[PDB]
Amino acid sequence: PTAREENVYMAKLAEQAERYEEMVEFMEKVSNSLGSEELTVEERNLLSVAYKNVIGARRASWRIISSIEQKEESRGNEEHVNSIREYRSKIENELSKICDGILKLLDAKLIPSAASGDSKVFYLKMKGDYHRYLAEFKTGAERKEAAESTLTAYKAAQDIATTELAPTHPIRLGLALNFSVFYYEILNSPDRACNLAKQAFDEAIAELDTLGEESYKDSTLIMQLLRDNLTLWT
Amino acid sequence: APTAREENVYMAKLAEQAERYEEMVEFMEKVSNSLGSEELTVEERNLLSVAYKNVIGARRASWRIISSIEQKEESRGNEEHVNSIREYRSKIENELSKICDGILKLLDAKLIPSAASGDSKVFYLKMKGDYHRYLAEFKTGAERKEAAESTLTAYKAAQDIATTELAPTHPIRLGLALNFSVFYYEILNSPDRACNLAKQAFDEAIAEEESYKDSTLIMQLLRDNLTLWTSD
Amino acid sequence: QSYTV
Amino acid sequence: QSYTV
Ligand SMILES: COC[C@@H]1O[C@H](O[C@@H]2C3=C(C(C)C)CC[C@]3(C)/C=C3\[C@@H](CC[C@]3(O)COC)[C@@H](C)[C@H]2O)[C@H](O)[C@H]2O[C@H]3O[C@@]12O[C@]3(C)CCOC=O
Ligand SMILES: COC[C@@H]1O[C@H](O[C@@H]2C3=C(C(C)C)CC[C@]3(C)/C=C3\[C@@H](CC[C@]3(O)COC)[C@@H](C)[C@H]2O)[C@H](O)[C@H]2O[C@H]3O[C@@]12O[C@]3(C)CCOC=O
Ligand SMILES: [Cl-]
Repeated sequence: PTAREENVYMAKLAEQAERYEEMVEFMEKVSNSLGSEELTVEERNLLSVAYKNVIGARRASWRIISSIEQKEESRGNEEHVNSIREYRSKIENELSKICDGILKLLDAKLIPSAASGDSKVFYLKMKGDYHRYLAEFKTGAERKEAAESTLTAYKAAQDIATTELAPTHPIRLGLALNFSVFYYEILNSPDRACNLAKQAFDEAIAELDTLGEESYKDSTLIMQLLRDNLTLWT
Repeated sequence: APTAREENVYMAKLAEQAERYEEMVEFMEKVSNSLGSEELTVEERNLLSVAYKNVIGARRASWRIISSIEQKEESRGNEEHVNSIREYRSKIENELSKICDGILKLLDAKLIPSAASGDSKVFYLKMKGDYHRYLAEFKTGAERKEAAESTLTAYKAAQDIATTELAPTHPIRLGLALNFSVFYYEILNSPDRACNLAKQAFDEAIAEEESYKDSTLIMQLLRDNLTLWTSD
Repeated sequence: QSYTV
Repeated sequence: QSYTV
């Protein structure tokens, strides 16, 4: 069987069972307990999924709790607000911890060992994403640093993608999607956002006839997501 | 300023919105295990019931999936995969066992003994049947026989009180009718009994404001069950 | 499986 | 609220 293989099998089982904390642990075991090889395409994917699911449940809790705090602040109900805030801290504690897990692995192994430009772009996107989720709830200097750290990882990842990866490449298309959302949501810049999405979109469109059956599903899907953000924003 | 009871109840509503059901259980346990003689308000018991339902409901879902996967790997001949699944299935089963224990313990010690009206009597009794039913779904050997038996006893007891005590429209009477008829179907493996219990309780409330929404919903679950059942 | 409430 | 991947 091998040590790296059934951990992978276990991570697939945990995915099916919708038990994402366990999924992460399995992919961790896989990840640092290799050496200096890269993660395989399927391992990369399973990692980013495992973390996205764990973090998203908390993102969703934080939004709903953060919205109730605000409505209870209008009503003048000051005690509810104290209780809610304290809960909100608990969820924020979890968020900082989760982000720290992935950001630690990315800086220590994953970014330093990516050899193909595909992979450099992949892990630099991930790093961008996790800082972006710190910038969603941190405030003041903590926010300012998360936002700065985000901009540079996306900037780096952009500078490589435009010059080495096809315009239709799903990982290139993914960077542009999140990068545009980062501007819209973090930096309150609708127009930078619109134009960055639109350009990425049109550039993919002009290369369409040469798009592999291998990347077809994912590319067409990220192309629709770029269109939907545009439509909602516009 | 809100009491401790008031507060834990509130913390529980936040946890429900945030979809953090383990925490919602703990806060609702706090409200219960700070009482003495007092029985819970309708609101509170509805909350405990929702709290536990979602916590177990996620393990039961995980369980079915993992079951389907070893069974598919049992026949692919895949031997090492089957064992890993097996050991994972057990880990899901420990959680299941521990969760049911939480709510059975509190039901036998507090909630059942201090239920005065025929309202509360039928409720914790439904609850007891429910959680022995979840045990039955996964236990084997002696443990299985025991739980399915405890399932019948509790369900049958609550039945009397329901028929003699509560309107056949009432949400609680109808819920019991639904769950009971499912027990006969899935565990007792007898279609006809599931169909008789379900057919009658529908027909009875076909005869009889605060309850409209809840009732018509459980009335619809009955038809949805009978029609599915009849067709298979 | 089958509907319960 | 925006779509990401
Ligand atoms: C989720 O891990 C499994 C895998 O990821 C690959 O997909 C990558 C991908 C997603 C796609 C559905 C767009 C979303 C998560 C994932 C792993 C992430 C990324 C995308 C592109 C941007 C990125 O985000 C990179 O971020 C660092 C790539 C790597 C996809 O090919 C596979 O090609 C998909 O084919 C199936 O299997 C994949 O997703 C699916 C199960 C099919 C999608 O279902 C219907 O189309
Ligand atoms: C807040 O706890 C859930 C609550 O349960 C109460 O209703 C009881 C109930 C259910 C009905 C929606 C069918 C399902 C969960 C609950 C609490 C449980 C049960 C039902 C029927 C039997 C039982 O199951 C109890 O098992 C011991 C009764 C107690 C309902 O009145 C409320 O009347 C519902 O109206 C709103 O609030 C309730 O659900 C809603 C918010 C109304 C919207 O319904 C959904 O579409
Ligand atoms: Cl968040």
